[PDB]
Amino acid sequence: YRAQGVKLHDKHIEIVVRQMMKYVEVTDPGDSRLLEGQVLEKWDVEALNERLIAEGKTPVAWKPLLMGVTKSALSTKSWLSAASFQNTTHVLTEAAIAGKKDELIGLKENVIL
Amino acid sequence: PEWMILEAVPVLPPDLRPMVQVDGGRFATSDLNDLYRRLINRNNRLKKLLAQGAPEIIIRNEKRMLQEAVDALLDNGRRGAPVTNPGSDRPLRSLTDILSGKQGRFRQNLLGKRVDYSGRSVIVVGPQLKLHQCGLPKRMALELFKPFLLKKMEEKGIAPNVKAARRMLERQRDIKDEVWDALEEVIHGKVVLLNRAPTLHRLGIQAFQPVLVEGQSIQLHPLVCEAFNADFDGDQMAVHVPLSSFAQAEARIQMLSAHNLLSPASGEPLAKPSRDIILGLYY
Amino acid sequence: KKEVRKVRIALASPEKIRSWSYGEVEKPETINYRTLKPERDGLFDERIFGPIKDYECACGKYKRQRFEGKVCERCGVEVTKSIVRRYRMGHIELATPAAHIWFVKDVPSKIG
Amino acid sequence: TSVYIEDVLHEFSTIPGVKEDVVEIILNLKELVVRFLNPSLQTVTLLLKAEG
Amino acid sequence: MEIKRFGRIREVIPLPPLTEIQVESYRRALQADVPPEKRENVGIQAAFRETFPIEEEDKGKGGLVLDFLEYRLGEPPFPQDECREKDLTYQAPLYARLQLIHKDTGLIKEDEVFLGHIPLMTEDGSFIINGADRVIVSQIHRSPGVYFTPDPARPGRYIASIIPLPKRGPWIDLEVEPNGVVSMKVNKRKFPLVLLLRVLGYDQETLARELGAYGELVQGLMDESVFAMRPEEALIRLFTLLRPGDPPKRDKAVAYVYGLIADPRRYDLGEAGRYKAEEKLGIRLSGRTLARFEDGEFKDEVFLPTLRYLFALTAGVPGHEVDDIDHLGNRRIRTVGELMTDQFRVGLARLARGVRERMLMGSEDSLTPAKLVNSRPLEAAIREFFSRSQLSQFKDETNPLSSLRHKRRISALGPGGLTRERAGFDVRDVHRTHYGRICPVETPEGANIGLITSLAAYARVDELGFIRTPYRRVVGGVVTDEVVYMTATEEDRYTIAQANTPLEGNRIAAERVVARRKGEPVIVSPEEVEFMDVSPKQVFSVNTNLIPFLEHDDANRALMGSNMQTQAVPLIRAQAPVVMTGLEERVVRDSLAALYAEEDGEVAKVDGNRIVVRYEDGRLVEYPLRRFYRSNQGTALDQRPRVVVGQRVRKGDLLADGPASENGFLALGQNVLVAIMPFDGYNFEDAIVISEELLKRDFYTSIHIERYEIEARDTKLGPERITRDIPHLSEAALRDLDEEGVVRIGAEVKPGDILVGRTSFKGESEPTPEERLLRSIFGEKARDVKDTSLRVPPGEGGIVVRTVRLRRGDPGVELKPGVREVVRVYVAQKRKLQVGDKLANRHGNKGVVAKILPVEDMPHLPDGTPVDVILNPLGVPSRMNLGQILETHLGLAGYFLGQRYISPIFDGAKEPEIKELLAQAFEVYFGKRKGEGFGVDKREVEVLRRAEKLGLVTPGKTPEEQLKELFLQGKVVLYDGRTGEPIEGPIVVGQMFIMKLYHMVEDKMHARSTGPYSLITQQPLGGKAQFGGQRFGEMEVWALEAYGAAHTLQEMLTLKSDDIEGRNAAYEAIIKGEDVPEPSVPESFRVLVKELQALALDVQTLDEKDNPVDIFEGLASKR
Amino acid sequence: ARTIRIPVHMVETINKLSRTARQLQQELGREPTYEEIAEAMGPGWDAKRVEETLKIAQEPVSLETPIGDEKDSFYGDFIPDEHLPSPVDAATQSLLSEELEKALSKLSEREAMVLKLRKGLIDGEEVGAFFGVTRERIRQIENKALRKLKYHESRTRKLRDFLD
Amino acid sequence: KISTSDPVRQYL
Ligand SMILES: CO[C@H]1/C=C/O[C@@]2(C)Oc3c(C)c(O)c4c(O)c(c(/C=N/N5CCN(C6CCCC6)CC5)c(O)c4c3C2=O)NC(=O)/C(C)=C\C=C\[C@H](C)[C@H](O)[C@@H](C)[C@@H](O)[C@@H](C)[C@H](OC(C)=O)[C@@H]1C
Ligand SMILES: [Mg+2]
Ligand SMILES: [Mg+2]
Ligand SMILES: [Mg+2]
Ligand SMILES: [Mg+2]
Ligand SMILES: [Mg+2]
Ligand SMILES: [Mg+2]
Ligand SMILES: [Mg+2]
Ligand SMILES: [Mg+2]
Ligand SMILES: [Mg+2]
Ligand SMILES: [Mg+2]
Ligand SMILES: [Mg+2]
Ligand SMILES: [Mg+2]
Ligand SMILES: [Mg+2]
Ligand SMILES: [Mg+2]
Ligand SMILES: [Mg+2]
Ligand SMILES: [Mg+2]
Ligand SMILES: [Mg+2]
Ligand SMILES: [Mg+2]
Ligand SMILES: [Mg+2]
Ligand SMILES: [Mg+2]
Ligand SMILES: [Mg+2]
Ligand SMILES: [Mg+2]
Ligand SMILES: [Mg+2]
Ligand SMILES: [Mg+2]
Ligand SMILES: [Mg+2]
Ligand SMILES: [Mg+2]
Ligand SMILES: [Mg+2]
Ligand SMILES: [Mg+2]
Ligand SMILES: [Mg+2]
Ligand SMILES: [Mg+2]
Ligand SMILES: [Mg+2]
Ligand SMILES: [Mg+2]
Ligand SMILES: [Mg+2]
Ligand SMILES: [Mg+2]
Ligand SMILES: [Mg+2]
Ligand SMILES: [Mg+2]
Ligand SMILES: [Mg+2]
Ligand SMILES: [Mg+2]
Ligand SMILES: [Mg+2]
Ligand SMILES: [Mg+2]
Ligand SMILES: [Mg+2]
Ligand SMILES: [Mg+2]
Ligand SMILES: [Mg+2]
Ligand SMILES: [Mg+2]
Ligand SMILES: [Mg+2]
Ligand SMILES: [Mg+2]
Ligand SMILES: [Mg+2]
Ligand SMILES: [Mg+2]
Ligand SMILES: [Mg+2]
Ligand SMILES: [Mg+2]
Ligand SMILES: [Mg+2]
Ligand SMILES: [Mg+2]
Ligand SMILES: [Mg+2]
Ligand SMILES: [Mg+2]
Ligand SMILES: [Mg+2]
Ligand SMILES: [Mg+2]
Ligand SMILES: [Mg+2]
Ligand SMILES: [Mg+2]
Ligand SMILES: [Mg+2]
Ligand SMILES: [Mg+2]
Ligand SMILES: [Mg+2]
Ligand SMILES: [Mg+2]
Ligand SMILES: [Mg+2]
Ligand SMILES: [Mg+2]
Ligand SMILES: [Mg+2]
Ligand SMILES: [Mg+2]
Ligand SMILES: [Mg+2]
Ligand SMILES: [Mg+2]
Ligand SMILES: [Mg+2]
Ligand SMILES: [Mg+2]
Ligand SMILES: [Mg+2]
Ligand SMILES: [Mg+2]
Ligand SMILES: [Mg+2]
Ligand SMILES: [Mg+2]
Ligand SMILES: [Mg+2]
Ligand SMILES: [Mg+2]
Ligand SMILES: [Mg+2]
Ligand SMILES: [Mg+2]
Ligand SMILES: [Mg+2]
Ligand SMILES: [Mg+2]
Ligand SMILES: [Mg+2]
Ligand SMILES: [Mg+2]
Ligand SMILES: [Mg+2]
Ligand SMILES: [Mg+2]
Ligand SMILES: [Mg+2]
Ligand SMILES: [Mg+2]
Ligand SMILES: [Mg+2]
Ligand SMILES: [Mg+2]
Ligand SMILES: [Mg+2]
Ligand SMILES: [Mg+2]
Ligand SMILES: [Mg+2]
Ligand SMILES: [Mg+2]
Ligand SMILES: [Mg+2]
Ligand SMILES: [Mg+2]
Ligand SMILES: [Mg+2]
Ligand SMILES: [Mg+2]
Ligand SMILES: [Mg+2]
Ligand SMILES: [Mg+2]
Ligand SMILES: [Mg+2]
Ligand SMILES: [Mg+2]
Ligand SMILES: [Mg+2]
Ligand SMILES: [Mg+2]
Ligand SMILES: [Mg+2]
Ligand SMILES: [Mg+2]
Ligand SMILES: [Mg+2]
Ligand SMILES: [Mg+2]
Ligand SMILES: [Mg+2]
Ligand SMILES: [Zn+2]
Repeated sequence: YRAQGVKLHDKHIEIVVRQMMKYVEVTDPGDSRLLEGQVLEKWDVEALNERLIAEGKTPVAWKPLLMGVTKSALSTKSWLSAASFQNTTHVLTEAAIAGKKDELIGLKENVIL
Repeated sequence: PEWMILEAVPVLPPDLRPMVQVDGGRFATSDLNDLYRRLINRNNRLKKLLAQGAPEIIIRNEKRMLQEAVDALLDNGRRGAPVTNPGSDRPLRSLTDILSGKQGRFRQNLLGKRVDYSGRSVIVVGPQLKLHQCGLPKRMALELFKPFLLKKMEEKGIAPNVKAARRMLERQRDIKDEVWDALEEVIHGKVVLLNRAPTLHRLGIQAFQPVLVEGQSIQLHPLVCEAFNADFDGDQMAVHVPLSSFAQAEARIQMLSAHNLLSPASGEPLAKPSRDIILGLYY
Repeated sequence: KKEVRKVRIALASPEKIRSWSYGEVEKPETINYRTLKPERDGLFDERIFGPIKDYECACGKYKRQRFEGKVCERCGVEVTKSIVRRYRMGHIELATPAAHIWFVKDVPSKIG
Repeated sequence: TSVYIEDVLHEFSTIPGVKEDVVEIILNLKELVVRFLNPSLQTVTLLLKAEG
Repeated sequence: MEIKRFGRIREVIPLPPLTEIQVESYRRALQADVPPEKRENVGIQAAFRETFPIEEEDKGKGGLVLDFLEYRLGEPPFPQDECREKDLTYQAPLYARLQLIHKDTGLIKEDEVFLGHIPLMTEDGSFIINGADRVIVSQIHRSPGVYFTPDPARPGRYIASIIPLPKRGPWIDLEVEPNGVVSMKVNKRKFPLVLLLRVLGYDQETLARELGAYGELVQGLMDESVFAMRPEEALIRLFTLLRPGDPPKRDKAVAYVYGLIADPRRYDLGEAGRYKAEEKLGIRLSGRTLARFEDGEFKDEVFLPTLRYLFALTAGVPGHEVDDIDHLGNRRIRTVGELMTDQFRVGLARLARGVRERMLMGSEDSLTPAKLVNSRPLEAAIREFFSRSQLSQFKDETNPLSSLRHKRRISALGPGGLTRERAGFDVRDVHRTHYGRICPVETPEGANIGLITSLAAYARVDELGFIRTPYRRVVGGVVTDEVVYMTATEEDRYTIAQANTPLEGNRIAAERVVARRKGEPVIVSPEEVEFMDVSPKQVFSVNTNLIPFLEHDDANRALMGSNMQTQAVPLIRAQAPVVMTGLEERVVRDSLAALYAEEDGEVAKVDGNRIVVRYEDGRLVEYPLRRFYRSNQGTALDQRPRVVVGQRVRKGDLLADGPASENGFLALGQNVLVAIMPFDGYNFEDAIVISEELLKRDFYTSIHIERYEIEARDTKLGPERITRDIPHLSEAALRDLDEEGVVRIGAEVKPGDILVGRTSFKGESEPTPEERLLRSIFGEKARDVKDTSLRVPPGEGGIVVRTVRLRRGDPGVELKPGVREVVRVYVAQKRKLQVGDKLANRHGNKGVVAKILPVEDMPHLPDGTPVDVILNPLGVPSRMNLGQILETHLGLAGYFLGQRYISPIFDGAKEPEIKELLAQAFEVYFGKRKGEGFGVDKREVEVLRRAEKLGLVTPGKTPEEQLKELFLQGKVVLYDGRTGEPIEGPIVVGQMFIMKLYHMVEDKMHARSTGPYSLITQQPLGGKAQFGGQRFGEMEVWALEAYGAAHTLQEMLTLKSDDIEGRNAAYEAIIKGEDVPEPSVPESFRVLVKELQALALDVQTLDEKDNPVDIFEGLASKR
Repeated sequence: ARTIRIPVHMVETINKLSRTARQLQQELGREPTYEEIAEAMGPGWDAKRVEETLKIAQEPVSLETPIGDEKDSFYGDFIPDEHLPSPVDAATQSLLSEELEKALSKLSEREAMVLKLRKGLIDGEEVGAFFGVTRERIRQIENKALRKLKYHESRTRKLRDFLD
Repeated sequence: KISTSDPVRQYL
């Protein structure tokens, strides 16, 4: 952009990029088996209460993962959001089998409603 | 997991799979219905085939068709594609095709819907107009704020009641110049939104106070011609109306033009003396 | 009355297939021309999916709002306009089951 | 301010034997400059009929 | 007025008959004007011969021989105008002579069978399919031949391609992948490029040595010797290679197919294919395509040359064998004739298909007429092409020019088989060869760009669709007046130069003078200049050629100017530019605007409806004049007589002017004096300020006509009567409803007045219980009918000028089923200029009127004459069309000098010549000023002061002298008008031509409060009278999302469009001055949940604590 | 075979109709006006009959069909809706019911409710309309209350502007 | 795979 005249504050790109890293990988399990890619803060949730409130330090060892903005969204918490762009068909199938409770946060999912 | 197997097929509502009268007497029905019949007939013929007596080959043969059918309504094309008889080799829209589709449900659920209190006309520069307001064709305002006007007609002598106030305006030649005075009064402090062709950023929609004006064109302020990428060679802008006292509150508080002067991209102003102003101020 | 705070997709129990349903569509009878009315029990029947007129009933024993929540003695029609006719669900009872292609042919066969 | 051709009903008509069209003529009339001498004459109707 | 034209490049040849493409194509297409004796046998006659000899021999009994004699079509069912008054498709009747043979003694000849009513062409070049005049647009694609293109992913070597169109008909490719395989593919799978040569008779030894001695690749050819040692057996072996599990024995059957008849095209034996051959590769042809069936032993003079050139292309320079696809000598243009002839033969096949079945059905010999022919196919086929072909379009008559161009457009998209939607950028770019063959400015500024474009000035489709362009010959340093229409390909073999080259006649004048070999700019010597450009005009299209100083205008905006003309609306007052290019005359003439005199004579009568002229030959003919006709796009087309009574006419002189002609010259918009400065904000980005004065004179005014229509339908509830009876409320509205039912001609109709009345029945099947009581209370006996009456749709109407009613006993008209009767209402309206309108010069400056100023205070010149329009300067630097600023300067001269000029494309006027006329104008301007009695103002001097401090005038000279300088610069002093003070600094002004653009239906500013709703989707929908809601797209959603506009978005998703129960309570609330309610659930949501439910899934909304909640208010619980 | 059921007779009927149209296409060169078809068919065949039969013969259309430039046009968005009270109507029913309800009260709850309930509550019987009191008192109060009601409503013009 | 052939084969 700079090279093209546009002057946009870094902030914005940051917000985006961050979301390309909302997920990581697993190598030392506790609740769900190792090879799984899940939301970074959602693990900071597990590790936090698993070492602080409930004892037995079962360290949840992860590995920072980088995935493309397309994929970052392609797979997320809310299936509602996922039903939209990826495979309306798969997105649901899985969300169903698992009995997914879409907590509405985020504007795309809560708009459909 | 014992539910993935199907033995009870939910059927979609009826008015959602219409049967309608057209022209001459043509009819029109949701493709879903030809698929339902498929299943029903097969399911029935199955029953009667079991009851009549049952030669294995034929029972399976049917069971097979049956299966295929159960696919059809759910999702067509995953395994072969069902067709209405010779006329259109077209995949009868499967329920699936409804949800996803080239232009399906969640999909068009986000492409758009049509607002009830909307309008659109050609735009034209409004040099005297202040950022605050915008020129809106009274003729347009009328349809737009129709109900708001109706009642206001009743609060004044112009009409006895709504239905009256309605017929009073159903024809153009019947409007007393008192009605304009009513509308101009209804619009006192209300404001509307204006949109531009590609809505690219939040300023792609801005709120202003309407100042009713003659004719067809919509008077837009020059300073905001930069937020919306609008030039005057036929660019047309839509216009919407904030109905709730809340929608209006936000609309004029945090969505009106003269309040969002600096861009979200850069702390640089977007309300800058564009072309003609500089040229003047510079010389 | 309470704000909708969470949506959830879950699998359909056959008993729930029937819980949502009304009647069983048992015949391929759309609508018969002479009277553009629903043919027999078929896809459009009024018992299965609902009445096709405002506050009024099919035959007309009860016709206004005073008794808005009751059903007709000789024929079944509880009312508020035909929207009920577009929201209601009917079901077909399959002879020998079959399975959802949505679960059998997704790349990972959820049943395989 | 106004014109009445006897057989013509709308402005977009054409009169036989008349090269010009109603609209061209009503146009030519706008070109016409008259002068009355006193207030008593607010609206004067001028008449003309010619044949062949 | 006088005319002065500046540039001198001797225009050696007149421009060709602009519609020759459309006229001649349909001429050769259908050679019907001439006996079957005449030789041109392409098209119809060709397509006929192509499928006529139907040989049906054995499966039971056969020996069928149906043979074609002569094709004859002659007496039109009805005539042109009748075809437009009545819904009719002007088509000529055709029945050719046919005679079926027999294996038993007897040949029955059933002379005629009229199958297929084929449309005819108007003398202008347009058609008349159904009510509206239509046009067949030409197309482009890979001309059927054979080329060699670089291989896909492997950088290595390139592969061969044999292109045979029709679709059915193989598509070959030759590729060598040396580890052990060669690949030749027809439908898909591969095999060795030799088993075939063996079949034909080429043996390993003779082949390898003569063809590839110079080509070591010969080794891959003699490789699998085991099979190469058995000839005719190779024929069966390849049969075997194909795959079904077929009988080894089939003597010479499949070999035939890739042999003589079908699959390889049955085009012309000598050019439609053999051209692409002898020049590109190989030499001869022994029958159209690789063909023979005489001895069972086939001959292939094509199969070996293709490989011959592959071994050649791969090994050096026999020549440089690389084919640039986009070369026009590769890309062919389909003239109308071909487009119709193809659909005509497709039908012939459909016909011939059904007839074969009837060679078996008819009992004995009397089977000639009905037993073999059924007109159902040909009709449907051809008919489908003129009415549903994505090619045959509505005529573009917003004014003659617009239509004419729409008759000479070349499009990409179409048949679906040729270039479709996918591919683009390589095609879309202006290819090198596009010179004189396609404009580089003409294509549509929009998504579909570069794929649709009209040809150039002297561009002509020769024998087969190859736009040739005229280039004159120059032998040595000598230039000729002789011209060669050269194919795209041949153009590259020569060194060609531009017309701008100083010429003394036949003598080139400068040593180092420009030329361009092959798409490359090259400074060549007078001794190398083989050929020269024919004209500057031939480089572009007609539409473009109309621009004054194209030379000084950015090609980008020049496009705008060219498409703007296409949107020119006919004003009751036409005007030719003060400065013209030179083709205005030829445009009106070649288009069919004005009516010209056939031969010399005198004029008899000059009606307003007819000019009966008397030729000196002793004859006189009456020439009707389309008084006021309805153009497809609603622009007036009237022919206004310009000749007085008893006048000796020269052959080919304008008797009457076309819709938009002043004096036999193209005229649109109207030259208006214009100042070019900024005003308040009235002209800010692209806004235009206009002087009220322009409306005082009926200057920008134009007549429109919308043809409202209503039908009396037959409902099972009772016929919809059309009667003056309008059931519920007033006679006031019935006035203009003079005739019982219809509206009276000449009546001023405003929006909401009844155009026509009609009465249908109230309910679907049953009456109304509640409406039963009301009627009874004030008047039980109440006409139980419904007002369904054609009304004036919001927007506008004028005065009714014509009406048409077709009742029960139809004359010769086509009334659709259910359709009891129809009622047309032609309305006309004067469209005087107003603020909403958009006007734009030929250069591209486009823009809208933002304010109409009182002559009182707009910019006025020293002598009291004021400016009509004030254009903003700013719109000129960014965009790059100085040509407009050049026009305004010549214009100023033409104003005072009272004269119009003609500035050719690039040869036209020059900066010094204009300064010269400006000099002459200063004397008319200021000379009279000297004599009339006065000198210079305080103001005039003041602005001079600020002007010398600027640098526009030589300090020290006298004001009189200074003003001349300043005037020669094109600008003069102007006073405000509002203040009377001057506008510090000279400002230019002058006669700029400006047109007014047609107002589309969208223009009719929509605005909808409440209205209909789709049946399945519950979102707002319009149509006839309710405007239909605007779309709230995602991009717009986000816009609000960004803002804290929560409710405002909710509303947009609920109350405004889908909340069924929402919108209703919404209105009512508003009505009762109630602060609108809080949204119920959207039907989009519910529609979803159930759609979702329709599939196994269960979607249940939940509570605070995971518990139910209810969206479907009370309708889902059971019973 | 069809969505809209058609008994065996109509079927053969349609085959006969078709077959006949075939023999008629044989020579005219004119797709038979429904005159020929009647004739050629037999005993009681007329134009109304044939236009009717071929109208039933047309199978339906896909309510969802690719329309115009089939890019993404599904036929069913263009059909309006009839039972649904477009805003205009909901407003109607409000004032109408509120004012009709105001008049119904200030009146004798006798012959007004009789005709109000007989006409606006069940089905459309002067005699069978009133309880015990015969016809004379029905017409008596019906026409005297109905007119006092209309003529005072003429004064305070509320109803005049025909809600319909 | 494709349904006709299989049954044809099936009873044939
Ligand atoms: C064969 O009939 C149809 C086939 C469709 O199928 C499909 C898939 O195949 C197509 C072709 C094979 C084409 O060759 C084609 C065009 O050549 C074309 C446009 C479209 N041009 N529009 C685009 C919108 N703008 C507008 C300006 C303000 C913004 C919006 C105006 C120009 C277009 O989409 C085309 C198209 C298709 O879509 N046009 C131009 O070249 C042009 C730049 C200007 C011409 C304007 C005339 C006014 C116009 O000709 C008019 C007389 C009608 O003829 C048409 C509308 C016609 O409709 C009927 C009915 O007859 C269709 C072409
Ligand atoms: Mg720069
Ligand atoms: Mg992170
Ligand atoms: Mg712990
Ligand atoms: Mg532990
Ligand atoms: Mg994401
Ligand atoms: Mg995913
Ligand atoms: Mg999937
Ligand atoms: Mg319809
Ligand atoms: Mg079927
Ligand atoms: Mg049994
Ligand atoms: Mg079908
Ligand atoms: Mg699909
Ligand atoms: Mg002010
Ligand atoms: Mg203003
Ligand atoms: Mg007005
Ligand atoms: Mg209105
Ligand atoms: Mg009135
Ligand atoms: Mg007044
Ligand atoms: Mg504009
Ligand atoms: Mg335009
Ligand atoms: Mg727009
Ligand atoms: Mg910022
Ligand atoms: Mg709730
Ligand atoms: Mg169960
Ligand atoms: Mg059911
Ligand atoms: Mg009972
Ligand atoms: Mg009961
Ligand atoms: Mg009973
Ligand atoms: Mg996969
Ligand atoms: Mg008279
Ligand atoms: Mg006097
Ligand atoms: Mg006097
Ligand atoms: Mg006096
Ligand atoms: Mg006075
Ligand atoms: Mg007097
Ligand atoms: Mg007088
Ligand atoms: Mg007289
Ligand atoms: Mg010439
Ligand atoms: Mg010449
Ligand atoms: Mg003859
Ligand atoms: Mg003979
Ligand atoms: Mg002619
Ligand atoms: Mg017509
Ligand atoms: Mg590849
Ligand atoms: Mg092929
Ligand atoms: Mg040799
Ligand atoms: Mg090899
Ligand atoms: Mg040669
Ligand atoms: Mg050959
Ligand atoms: Mg040979
Ligand atoms: Mg065939
Ligand atoms: Mg015979
Ligand atoms: Mg692709
Ligand atoms: Mg270009
Ligand atoms: Mg585009
Ligand atoms: Mg695109
Ligand atoms: Mg040709
Ligand atoms: Mg050249
Ligand atoms: Mg040389
Ligand atoms: Mg021009
Ligand atoms: Mg000349
Ligand atoms: Mg004569
Ligand atoms: Mg003659
Ligand atoms: Mg005439
Ligand atoms: Mg004479
Ligand atoms: Mg003369
Ligand atoms: Mg005048
Ligand atoms: Mg004029
Ligand atoms: Mg009367
Ligand atoms: Mg009604
Ligand atoms: Mg009825
Ligand atoms: Mg009905
Ligand atoms: Mg009567
Ligand atoms: Mg009415
Ligand atoms: Mg309209
Ligand atoms: Mg009018
Ligand atoms: Mg008759
Ligand atoms: Mg007819
Ligand atoms: Mg008729
Ligand atoms: Mg007409
Ligand atoms: Mg207007
Ligand atoms: Mg003058
Ligand atoms: Mg002069
Ligand atoms: Mg001079
Ligand atoms: Mg001098
Ligand atoms: Mg348009
Ligand atoms: Mg409405
Ligand atoms: Mg509307
Ligand atoms: Mg909600
Ligand atoms: Mg659930
Ligand atoms: Mg019978
Ligand atoms: Mg039959
Ligand atoms: Mg007859
Ligand atoms: Mg049938
Ligand atoms: Mg689609
Ligand atoms: Mg009372
Ligand atoms: Mg009382
Ligand atoms: Mg009482
Ligand atoms: Mg009382
Ligand atoms: Mg009662
Ligand atoms: Mg009632
Ligand atoms: Mg009763
Ligand atoms: Mg009774
Ligand atoms: Mg009784
Ligand atoms: Mg009595
Ligand atoms: Mg009152
Ligand atoms: Mg398989
Ligand atoms: Zn009932």
